[PDB]
Amino acid sequence: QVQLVQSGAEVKKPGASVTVSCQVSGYTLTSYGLSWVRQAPGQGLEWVGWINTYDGQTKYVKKFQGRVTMTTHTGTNTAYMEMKSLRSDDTAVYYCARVEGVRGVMGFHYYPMDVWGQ
Amino acid sequence: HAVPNGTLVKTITDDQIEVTNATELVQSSSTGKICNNPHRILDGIDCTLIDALLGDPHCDVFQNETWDLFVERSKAFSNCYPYDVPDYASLRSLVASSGTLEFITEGFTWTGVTQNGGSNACKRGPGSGFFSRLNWLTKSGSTYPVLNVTMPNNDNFDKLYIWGVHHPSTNQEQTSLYVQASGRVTVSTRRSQQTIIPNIGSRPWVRGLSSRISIYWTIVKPGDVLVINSNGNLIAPRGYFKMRTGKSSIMRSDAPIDTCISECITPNGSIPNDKPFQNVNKITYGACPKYVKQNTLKLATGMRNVP
Amino acid sequence: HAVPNGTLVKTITDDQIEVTNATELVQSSSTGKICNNPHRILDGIDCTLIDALLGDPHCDVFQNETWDLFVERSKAFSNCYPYDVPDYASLRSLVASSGTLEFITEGFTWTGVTQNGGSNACKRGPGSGFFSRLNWLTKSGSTYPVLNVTMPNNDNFDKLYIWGVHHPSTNQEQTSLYVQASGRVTVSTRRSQQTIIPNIGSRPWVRGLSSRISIYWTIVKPGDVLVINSNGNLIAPRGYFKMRTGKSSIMRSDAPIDTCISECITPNGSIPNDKPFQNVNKITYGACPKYVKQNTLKLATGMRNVP
Amino acid sequence: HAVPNGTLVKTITDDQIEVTNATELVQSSSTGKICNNPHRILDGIDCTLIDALLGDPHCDVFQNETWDLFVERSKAFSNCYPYDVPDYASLRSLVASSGTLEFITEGFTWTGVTQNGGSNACKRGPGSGFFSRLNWLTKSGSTYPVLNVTMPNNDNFDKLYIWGVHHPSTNQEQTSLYVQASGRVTVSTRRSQQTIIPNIGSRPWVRGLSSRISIYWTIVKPGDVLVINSNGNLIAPRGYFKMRTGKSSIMRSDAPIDTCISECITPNGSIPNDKPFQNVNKITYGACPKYVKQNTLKLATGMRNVP
Amino acid sequence: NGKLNRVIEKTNEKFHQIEKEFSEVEGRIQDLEKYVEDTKIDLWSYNAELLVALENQHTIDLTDSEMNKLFEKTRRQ
Amino acid sequence: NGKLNRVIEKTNEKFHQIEKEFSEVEGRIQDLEKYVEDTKIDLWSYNAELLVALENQHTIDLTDSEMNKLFEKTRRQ
Amino acid sequence: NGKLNRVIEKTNEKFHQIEKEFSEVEGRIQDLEKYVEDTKIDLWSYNAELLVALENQHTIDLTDSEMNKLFEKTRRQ
Ligand SMILES: *[C@@H]1O[C@H](CO)[C@@H](O[C@@H]2O[C@H](CO)[C@@H](O[C@@H]3O[C@H](CO[C@H]4O[C@H](CO[C@H]5O[C@H](CO)[C@@H](O)[C@H](O)[C@@H]5O[C@H]5O[C@H](CO)[C@@H](O)[C@H](O)[C@@H]5O)[C@@H](O)[C@H](O[C@H]5O[C@H](CO)[C@@H](O)[C@H](O)[C@@H]5O)[C@@H]4O)[C@@H](O)[C@H](O[C@H]4O[C@H](CO)[C@@H](O)[C@H](O)[C@@H]4O)[C@@H]3O)[C@H](O)[C@H]2NC(C)=O)[C@H](O)[C@H]1NC(C)=O
Ligand SMILES: *[C@@H]1O[C@H](CO)[C@@H](O[C@@H]2O[C@H](CO)[C@@H](O[C@@H]3O[C@H](CO[C@H]4O[C@H](CO)[C@@H](O)[C@H](O)[C@@H]4O)[C@@H](O)[C@H](O[C@H]4O[C@H](CO)[C@@H](O)[C@H](O)[C@@H]4O)[C@@H]3O)[C@H](O)[C@H]2NC(C)=O)[C@H](O)[C@H]1NC(C)=O
Ligand SMILES: *[C@@H]1O[C@H](CO)[C@@H](O[C@@H]2O[C@H](CO)[C@@H](O[C@@H]3O[C@H](CO[C@H]4O[C@H](CO)[C@@H](O)[C@H](O)[C@@H]4O)[C@@H](O)[C@H](O[C@H]4O[C@H](CO)[C@@H](O)[C@H](O)[C@@H]4O)[C@@H]3O)[C@H](O)[C@H]2NC(C)=O)[C@H](O)[C@H]1NC(C)=O
Ligand SMILES: *[C@@H]1O[C@H](CO)[C@@H](O[C@@H]2O[C@H](CO)[C@@H](O[C@@H]3O[C@H](CO[C@H]4O[C@H](CO)[C@@H](O)[C@H](O)[C@@H]4O)[C@@H](O)[C@H](O[C@H]4O[C@H](CO)[C@@H](O)[C@H](O)[C@@H]4O)[C@@H]3O)[C@H](O)[C@H]2NC(C)=O)[C@H](O)[C@H]1NC(C)=O
Ligand SMILES: *[C@@H]1O[C@H](CO)[C@@H](O[C@@H]2O[C@H](CO)[C@@H](O)[C@H](O)[C@H]2NC(C)=O)[C@H](O)[C@H]1NC(C)=O
Ligand SMILES: *[C@@H]1O[C@H](CO)[C@@H](O[C@@H]2O[C@H](CO)[C@@H](O)[C@H](O)[C@H]2NC(C)=O)[C@H](O)[C@H]1NC(C)=O
Ligand SMILES: *[C@@H]1O[C@H](CO)[C@@H](O[C@@H]2O[C@H](CO)[C@@H](O)[C@H](O)[C@H]2NC(C)=O)[C@H](O)[C@H]1NC(C)=O
Ligand SMILES: *[C@@H]1O[C@H](CO)[C@@H](O)[C@H](O)[C@H]1NC(C)=O
Ligand SMILES: *[C@@H]1O[C@H](CO)[C@@H](O)[C@H](O)[C@H]1NC(C)=O
Ligand SMILES: *[C@@H]1O[C@H](CO)[C@@H](O)[C@H](O)[C@H]1NC(C)=O
Ligand SMILES: *[C@@H]1O[C@H](CO)[C@@H](O)[C@H](O)[C@H]1NC(C)=O
Ligand SMILES: *[C@@H]1O[C@H](CO)[C@@H](O)[C@H](O)[C@H]1NC(C)=O
Ligand SMILES: *[C@@H]1O[C@H](CO)[C@@H](O)[C@H](O)[C@H]1NC(C)=O
Repeated sequence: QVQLVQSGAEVKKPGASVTVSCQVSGYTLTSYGLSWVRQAPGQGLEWVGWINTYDGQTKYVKKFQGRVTMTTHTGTNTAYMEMKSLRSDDTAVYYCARVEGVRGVMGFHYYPMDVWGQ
Repeated sequence: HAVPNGTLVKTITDDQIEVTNATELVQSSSTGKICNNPHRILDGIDCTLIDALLGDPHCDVFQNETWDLFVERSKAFSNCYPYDVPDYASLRSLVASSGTLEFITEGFTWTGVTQNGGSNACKRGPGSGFFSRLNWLTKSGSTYPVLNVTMPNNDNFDKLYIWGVHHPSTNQEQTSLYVQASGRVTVSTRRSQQTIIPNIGSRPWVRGLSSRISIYWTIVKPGDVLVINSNGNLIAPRGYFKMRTGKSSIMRSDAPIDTCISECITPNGSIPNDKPFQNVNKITYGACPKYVKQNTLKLATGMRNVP
Repeated sequence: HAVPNGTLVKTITDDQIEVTNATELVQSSSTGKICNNPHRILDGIDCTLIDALLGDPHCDVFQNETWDLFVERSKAFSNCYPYDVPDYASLRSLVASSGTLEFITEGFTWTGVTQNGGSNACKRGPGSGFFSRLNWLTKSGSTYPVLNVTMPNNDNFDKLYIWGVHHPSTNQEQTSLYVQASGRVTVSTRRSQQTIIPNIGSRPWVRGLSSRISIYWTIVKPGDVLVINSNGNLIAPRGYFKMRTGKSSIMRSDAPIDTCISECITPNGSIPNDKPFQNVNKITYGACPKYVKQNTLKLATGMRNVP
Repeated sequence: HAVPNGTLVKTITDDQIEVTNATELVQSSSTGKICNNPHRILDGIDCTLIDALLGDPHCDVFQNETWDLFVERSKAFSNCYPYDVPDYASLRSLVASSGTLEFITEGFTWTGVTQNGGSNACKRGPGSGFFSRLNWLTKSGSTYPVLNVTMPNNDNFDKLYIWGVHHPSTNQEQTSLYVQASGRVTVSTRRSQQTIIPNIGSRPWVRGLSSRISIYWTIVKPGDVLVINSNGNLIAPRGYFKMRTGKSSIMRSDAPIDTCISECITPNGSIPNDKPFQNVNKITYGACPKYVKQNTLKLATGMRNVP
Repeated sequence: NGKLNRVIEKTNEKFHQIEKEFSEVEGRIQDLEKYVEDTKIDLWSYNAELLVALENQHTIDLTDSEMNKLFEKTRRQ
Repeated sequence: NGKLNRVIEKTNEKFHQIEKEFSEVEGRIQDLEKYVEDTKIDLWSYNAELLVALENQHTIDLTDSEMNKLFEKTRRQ
Repeated sequence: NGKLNRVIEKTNEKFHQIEKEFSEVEGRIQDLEKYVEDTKIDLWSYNAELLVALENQHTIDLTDSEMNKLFEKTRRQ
């Protein structure tokens, strides 16, 4: 079984920073890249970014450049996405999804997000 | 004759000089996919080369496969008995260069031992299993005779025998599987020999077990003989892998295989080889341009641009 | 325009042709001193890298040091327990490339053994001592239990564990220190294992002893686990060295460190990197000119000299 | 001026252009024989380098030989006790580079063992023999004391000691030759040690035997000491080979040695070094032209040919 | 045309080579492989740079000479 | 000026390399390291020699052409 | 004359090198030796090709200039 278990719900104040964590299980984190996808409540999915575990190279949307940072703690098979300078528009559900390609190619160009966190 | 806009190139005596027309010499972009022609590509889904070699259950689809380039995905994992390959890189390199997993089953006469030993960590079908290309010999009844078997190489190709030594976790398990307190394995040929003394000790818990398998290989040249002499802790081979010579190789890349024509394959995909130099990757297969550090090299194809 | 005296250069079609002004392209002389900027130089006085790593007493000044280039003097010597490092070059290379001796002490639970064993050949202070980064476990009372300890790597950096195996000289000493007649050491991780069978035999007299220490290392990647299983002759680690990646390296040179600015350091000292080629030494560190065999290469910087 | 027929050369901007006179730059043919001057050639008839080193009977003519290039024929064979050299390539390389088989017999004091052991597979003269540069120590009477001997290196040249470990085929033979059930060998110096545990097991039948000899070497630097500590299965050295530094090397070639003058020797024979590039072979000895892949390279030595 | 056919005869065809990416840290052999690959890459990068510079120099010299010659001849006619 | 900036872009910056001096005799690996270093040194020495020769040739050709042109023009004036 | 004396100073004198022919299959070290030798051979083949091309180019340019100059001077006389 491949599972992604995310942090608990966070309640913040505008201008603060939040950190959402994604704990993988059933596979090694460095084998798969990890995409982050947000969904404002009733506004459909919106792609946030992509962390390439095993080399740390990231790719965010221009809308989120600078104010979003993705890191991977390989020891605990955990991945963190922190958002600084929160706004009101950022209230949403955040999902970490597993993408296949880490070596040679950027995974999200050619592969889907087969496994999603809650 | 002149043109409105021009390209800046570099010469012996000029950092930048404008010319009418200039071409690029460095191929710095890749299509992102691996063309499956003309090179016989083998996509290894969830299977490393060694796992397919040993006969990992979820790799049973790779039996008797051949390839011109084995693409080994980053998602590959092992789901069988926790093994360990001393000199892993050498074994992987020579297996990949051989270019075939063609396995010929040989008749080995193991007398007084229980063949086809299996484990619950390597589940084949619904029940316990093992590597398909290895044979776990355990004590039969209450004795474990000193196995001493032989196989002559009468064919004119190299034979590759993959065997292993079982390191148990606890002395009780050692004496329960092999009555000798501390056995050993010795696989020898006319020209060389190799002896292993299995050790007993707890190891990091992997897939429910603390025991391990150490995987060794032996290459029997034509006209040579293999002699396997063990008194415990032997993971015997079932046959031999037909070694070869060719243009085969292996590559670690997550690029998806695609239906097209291309000669040069890098981990970033297939790239055209029209240009003499490339900047995509330093790992290449096939007729590839020479890797260079520069991302651009302009070759002047026209006269000096004086507009 | 012409000049009275000229310099002889060499072209495609001429062995020697005189020109007005010619420059040199090969830096063939060194200042003789090593500039201590901008590269963080570490002068190792009387201490080899491995000696500072293990914690040789007269190297206690090097604890928790970091460097961009470790200069290892030719006068260095060891003045502790006579040790021996199989694959010495690899360990030295990777320690030097890590670039830090930062040692984090971990809590190891050794039950039933006497820790902090020492010897008179390695005199710390006035009394007997040992390497500061190792722990000599001996029998406690009259028994030596099979040590089986573990440490998980929960941080996201590699850990380097340095351990050792004690080869005694005489069987009496073996049974006096470790009640087992012939113990062994096994340090293993999820991906690899390493087992050593200590031997008993007299060896060349070094610093008053015939026994030896064999120094081994194990690198625990993030998320991995270390398991140490021994029943005698174990020189346990006390903690781990924080591995890193950087531009660090090591050099053997007796040149004295000096207060100045220079980018290219050779064993003959710091040399300027204005010229593209150098003839001083083939061992270099930093932005150095490419080593060439020729001692002179004249570049013409003027017109042909016809006086 | 022009000529009737011309040679086609290649330039930067022309695939083929005819010129009056053109020379060749690639030496693509060999005389087929190896000139025996000025390089001191040693023709090894039926003897490999290691066989002459150990003292194979049919190689007794090679004792105390020296060479600048050891030519090792493809017809060479071994006709003595079946041996095996772990790290064979390294030993062969360093022996060949040393450039001399000069063997100095040292006085070793083996007490309580029967020296000069021999076998029928290695027939010296009419009777059983052994390698001339090794000493097979067997039990004397009914005991085999733990040999512990030493030799200091008081000279200022390296000493090369060649020793070996005897692997018997059957436990009965083990206890008949060496009373210990399972002995070991340990050859050590101040800086390094090397221990071997002989194993007992049947091996492929070679020259009437199933037992083997494992050949190891130890280099004692000046001022160092050798200590040999064994309790069975020891093939002791008789002395040391005087190591050296020089321009010596080894080559595998069946070309016949000939009386002539030449500086560059390839396995295809001696070739002239007038031309800068050669295409004969990539294995060379002496002042040889640089190997290239092209079989022809035309250098224009005249003006463009317009007839 | 391409003009490099004469200098680089073709793209040589390499199939099996050393490892150029390593996961763990081995020591001597890994350092040797890294050094060999880096040496090869530096030498080929330099060769490419020099070859491009030479080809550009000779091409511009040739075209400049042709332009000047044609200008002189047309002016004289 | 220096004129070599175009051909050799800069002094590349190497930090950790193989051992190039050995005390004892190991065998295969030491010979491989010695061979690799010697190969690199020979190739770079040749490259340096050829580069200097080419630069000298082109510099003298250029200056000679300029001298001859200026002499002709001044003589004609 | 030979004309290559300036570029290649002499035939360098190599005595002991790595093995370049192997009987069995070892693995990492054999592959490294094969790769090193192949790299050296490719680099030297390229260097030889480029050197020959450059020498041919400069020789033909020089002889062509001399022929043209002598034709013009003889025609003018
Ligand atoms: C073709 O495919 C290849 C293969 O994917 C592509 O190669 C990749 O290309 C990208 C983009 O160009 C590179 O990313 C860039 O990296 C620089 C700096 O990189 C340096 O570190 C790299 C990674 O090091 C980690 O990983 C290696 C290998 O796993 C490991 O050994 C290291 O120790 C280190 O490990 C750490 O991270 C792990 C993962 O989190 C942890 O587990 C571990 O514990 C450590 O914490 C390294 O690869 C790189 O280059 C080395 O290797 C290449 C060979 O690939 C070699 O050529 C070099 O000489 C080096 O030896 C460097 O050492 C980074 O700064 C860049 O960041 C830019 O962008 C960000 C935001 O986007 C900005 O904030 C930055 O300021 C900067 O602008 C960028 O991330 C990637 O390194 C490279 N290689 C790999 C293996 O991915 C190639 O690009 C493709 N080409 C085409 C045309 O498609
Ligand atoms: C020598 O020393 C080593 C190291 O201390 C010992 O190795 C440990 O041995 C114990 C048992 O012998 C192992 O415990 C088992 O761990 C399994 C893995 O658990 C990890 O992963 C799960 C998720 O998969 C996490 O929830 C958990 O926290 C761990 O991170 C467990 O799955 C096992 O559970 C089974 O047994 C327990 C027993 O009560 C049941 O309750 C469960 O339902 C289940 O049936 C078990 O907990 C431990 O993992 C080993 N560690 C390592 C590093 O290998 C040796 O035992 C010791 N040997 C001797 C002779 O002293
Ligand atoms: C197996 O075989 C080996 C080799 O033969 C034996 O090793 C020798 O063991 C003996 C004692 O066991 C060693 O003798 C000791 O040598 C020390 C070093 O001396 C050298 O250096 C000093 C200067 O520092 C010189 O003056 C001297 O000539 C040597 O060159 C001495 O310092 C020791 O002296 C101590 O003991 C003597 C004993 O009477 C006292 O008089 C002294 O005051 C002092 O307390 C001692 O002489 C010898 O060095 C070992 N040789 C090697 C090469 O290691 C093994 O013992 C043997 N083992 C078995 C089981 O048989
Ligand atoms: C463990 O297992 C191994 C492998 O099975 C056994 O090794 C074999 O041992 C037997 C005897 O112990 C060996 O038999 C001997 O073979 C010699 C070689 O024969 C080959 O070459 C000749 C030509 O030279 C051919 O004609 C022949 O067909 C073979 O190809 C023979 O020369 C020997 O003959 C001598 O003994 C016989 C015995 O009757 C006499 O008749 C003869 O006149 C002569 O005196 C003998 O036949 C066999 O070669 C071994 N095989 C290998 C591969 O090594 C181990 O014995 C076994 N050990 C244990 C403890 O079980
Ligand atoms: C510069 O030269 C290139 C090389 O031929 C020209 O590119 C080609 O242009 C033709 C136009 O007839 C196309 O059919 C080819 O497909 C082009 N090839 C490539 C590789 O691009 C380019 O047009 C020239 N530019 C100028 C301004 O003359
Ligand atoms: C040849 O050229 C060199 C390079 O510039 C000259 O050396 C410099 O000369 C100036 C004189 O104004 C000094 O200030 C610089 O410090 C010199 N630099 C170096 C690196 O030496 C040299 O003078 C020239 N020689 C002739 C005869 O013209
Ligand atoms: C082209 O040049 C070569 C090089 O000198 C000439 O070959 C030599 O010719 C002379 C004739 O006087 C002989 O004595 C030499 O032995 C020749 N040397 C070699 C290496 O062949 C050749 O004759 C010239 N050809 C033409 C047509 O001029
Ligand atoms: C072509 O010339 C135009 C102006 O004439 C300029 O803006 C442009 O950058 C040049 N290059 C291309 C590719 O359009
Ligand atoms: C593989 O091929 C061999 C002979 O080529 C054959 O004996 C064997 O049955 C084959 N195995 C499978 C699974 O096809
Ligand atoms: C300069 O010219 C003088 C003679 O005019 C000569 O003696 C000297 O060697 C030349 N070079 C230098 C550096 O003085
Ligand atoms: C070295 O540093 C570690 C942590 O960085 C610290 O725990 C330790 O006490 C330090 N040791 C010394 C001698 O400063
Ligand atoms: C020389 O010219 C003749 C014809 O004049 C031609 O047949 C021949 O091939 C040319 N070359 C040689 C080496 O004779
Ligand atoms: C070989 O030379 C050594 C000394 O150089 C000498 O003692 C020995 O007797 C010689 N052996 C033979 C066979 O000449």
